[PDB]
Amino acid sequence: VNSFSGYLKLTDNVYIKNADIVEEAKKVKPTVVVNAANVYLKHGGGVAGALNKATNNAMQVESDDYIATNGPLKVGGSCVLSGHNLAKHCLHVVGPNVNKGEDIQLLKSAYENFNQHEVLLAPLLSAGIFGADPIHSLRVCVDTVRTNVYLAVFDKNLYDKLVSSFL
Ligand SMILES: O=C(O)COc1ccccc1
Repeated sequence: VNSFSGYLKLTDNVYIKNADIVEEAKKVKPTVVVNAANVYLKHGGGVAGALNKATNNAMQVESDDYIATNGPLKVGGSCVLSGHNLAKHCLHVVGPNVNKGEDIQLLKSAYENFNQHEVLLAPLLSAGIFGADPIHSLRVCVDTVRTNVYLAVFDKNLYDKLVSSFL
């Protein structure tokens, strides 16, 4: 049993809800919240800007020190950092940004990072401001992630479309 409430069950392991991932993290304090990161961990907007704002910029301060030490992530890669006031840990995952020309085949690699964690609160990777088709992102999630994932969809309209179109 876990703390997640009000999710629709899509599969054995994938669950979905219309929710503000920031508000959901604050309420649940999950072991892992996923950030929709970029390779530079520059948390300007979308999920990353909202998560970082909720940490009062502590996420960006930690991220800048991580990049200064390690250099940028790979598209499709991840790193584990603090979850600050939102979660135990933040898994920063870089999905391909279609609005930068990145290969959408990298979306499967991105979601494979989730399998290193038994339970996660996450957004749909490469969805929203990253420019991918969210219906596609949900299909790759379902077909890739084997661990238990709780998906927070920001757009209420999009949530209903994702549910109503799900195979
Ligand atoms: O709903 C999400 O989580 C990402 O996709 C969006 C679609 C429309 C507007 C904002 C986000």
